[PDB]
Amino acid sequence: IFVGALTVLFGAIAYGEVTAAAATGDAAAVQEAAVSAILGLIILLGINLGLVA
Amino acid sequence: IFVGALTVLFGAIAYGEVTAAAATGDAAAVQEAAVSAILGLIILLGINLGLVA
Amino acid sequence: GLTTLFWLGAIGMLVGTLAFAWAGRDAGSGERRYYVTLVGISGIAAVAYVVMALGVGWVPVAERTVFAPRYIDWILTTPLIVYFLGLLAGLDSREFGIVITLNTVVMLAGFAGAMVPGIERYALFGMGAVAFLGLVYYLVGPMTESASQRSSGIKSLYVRLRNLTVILWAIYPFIWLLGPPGVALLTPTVDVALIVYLDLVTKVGFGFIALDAAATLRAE
Amino acid sequence: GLTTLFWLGAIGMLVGTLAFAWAGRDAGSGERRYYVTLVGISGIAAVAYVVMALGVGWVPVAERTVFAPRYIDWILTTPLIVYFLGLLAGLDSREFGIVITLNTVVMLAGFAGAMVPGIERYALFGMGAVAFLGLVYYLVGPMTESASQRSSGIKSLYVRLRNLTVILWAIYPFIWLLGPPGVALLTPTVDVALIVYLDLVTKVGFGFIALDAAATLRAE
Ligand SMILES: *C/C=C(C)/C=C/C=C(C)/C=C/C1=C(C)CCCC1(C)C
Ligand SMILES: *C/C=C(C)/C=C/C=C(C)/C=C/C1=C(C)CCCC1(C)C
Ligand SMILES: CCCCCCCCO[C@@H]1O[C@H](CO)[C@@H](O)[C@H](O)[C@H]1O
Ligand SMILES: CCCCCCCCO[C@@H]1O[C@H](CO)[C@@H](O)[C@H](O)[C@H]1O
Repeated sequence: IFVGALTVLFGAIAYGEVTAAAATGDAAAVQEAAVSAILGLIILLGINLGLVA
Repeated sequence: IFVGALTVLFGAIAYGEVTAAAATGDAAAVQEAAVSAILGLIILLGINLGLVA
Repeated sequence: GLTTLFWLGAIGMLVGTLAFAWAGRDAGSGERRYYVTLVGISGIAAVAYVVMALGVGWVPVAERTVFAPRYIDWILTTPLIVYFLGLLAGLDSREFGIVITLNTVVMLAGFAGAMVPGIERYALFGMGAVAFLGLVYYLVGPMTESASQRSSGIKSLYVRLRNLTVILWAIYPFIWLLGPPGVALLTPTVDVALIVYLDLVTKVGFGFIALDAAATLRAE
Repeated sequence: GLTTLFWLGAIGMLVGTLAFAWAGRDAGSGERRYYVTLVGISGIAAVAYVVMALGVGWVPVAERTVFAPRYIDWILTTPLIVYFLGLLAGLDSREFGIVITLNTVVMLAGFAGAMVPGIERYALFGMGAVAFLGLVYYLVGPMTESASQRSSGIKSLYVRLRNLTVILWAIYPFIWLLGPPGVALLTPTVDVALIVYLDLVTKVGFGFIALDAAATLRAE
């Protein structure tokens, strides 16, 4: 529930950035926020896994 | 390593979509691929967690 | 990249099908049905993935893409998984009839809803969701009690396969709602990738867990 | 949303600081230093987060944003964490001097590299990465052997805190490389959020694990 809740919180924050970037209309700005979100979520998994271990 | 490798594989696939979408120049297209990627990664965590449990 | 994902699903199901067939080559008269069922579960899925990999059964419905073979696959394979679980639990005809009926409503519901444009698809989803909760009740309640009358090894395998089943099957409806069939927040590619993963685990992963317990059950 | 994230970090560190101070209120003459160190570890971090939440120490370097307080925090708090680990392991002055030296090189390296535009920042990163591997060696080798001379409870706590430390600290360099300091693939917001999470776990999580073992150690 902890990792799950946090992953959700992170996704929400990431989503916020993507949405904000999309508002500008710049495809490149959205891409940057998206790559960041994807890499961030992957790192978050690393953190969560490391913690459990 | 399994979940980790798969999460990486999924992220790569997700990234592929974001990158492809960005190539069009449509901020909305990128946003769609990004939201999909974020929600997909979150679901992937659900799957992995369920599997472990 | 959709065809590539479908091919991976086909290959994964094929590997499982062959492993199960080989593992059951010398199965006794009492284990036979189990191995055969596993072969059918992954074998039919392999066919569905090959058909989709070949670009067959793709249905562009109201600005979205649904895959007919996916649902046909489920309608035919999930009842075989329930049958396998029922065999371990030691169900009689009546009891099997109940869970298969519930399972079928779930799958027919998702299929119909996926092909239905408009809010009506959610009523169909609801029908499947309720039937699914009913199925989960039978799996964790009556069938678990029935399984408790078998050997410790059988009860143990039933529980492991039931947990894997209840937990992962519960994820499919969220992917249906979030994917192309519902609000379409997940792209067809992401939707297909998650299902390939879940399908391989619920069928092939499910099978390898059973194969891993085979020797222990014989020793009992 | 950066300030909001910094405030959350400050609040989290404050809660930890107060919990550790309260938990050590009646600590014996031999546990005292441990509680005090924990208070200092999270207390200094709380100050760094408050300073950043107030918009102080933000450094717009060559098209990127680095936060000076973050690195100052690390330079002062990580050696206190190493000190805590060293106390459990039962190190002498010389041994403490070695690990603190290695730890300091790591933190000074990341700070300098973060403030350096151009490829030179990677040479600085390298210096910190090598020093870090040296630190990990001491933690898992010599210091673990030293800890083995203590009670079973102390050795047990040392190992748990060491694992948490080695595993999570190893993640920071990847965030440095992928974040604003390096290739900047992570946005400042995502970078800050991941660090808030890691900082809270490596300091406050670290502390609660120690607090949880306190009663058992006294019983020994
Ligand atoms: C071999 C593939 C498997 C195990 C497929 C399982 C699919 C489900 C458990 C689907 C469930 C659904 C609902 C509960 C609600 C309606 C929509 C469905 C069909 C996605
Ligand atoms: C309280 C905060 C903690 C525990 C911070 C830990 C930070 C590290 C272990 C940082 C390590 C780094 C490297 C190994 C290479 C150079 C860059 C750093 C400073 C990010
Ligand atoms: C790879 C899958 C192996 C599954 C082995 C299942 C063993 C269950 O056990 C079998 O159940 C049968 C039910 O009719 C009984 O007739 C058999 O005597 C009993 O051994
Ligand atoms: C909340 C954190 C509690 C940490 C308790 C650590 C207990 C370690 O144990 C203490 O180590 C000291 C080292 O000099 C010895 O002098 C003490 O006699 C011994 O009890």
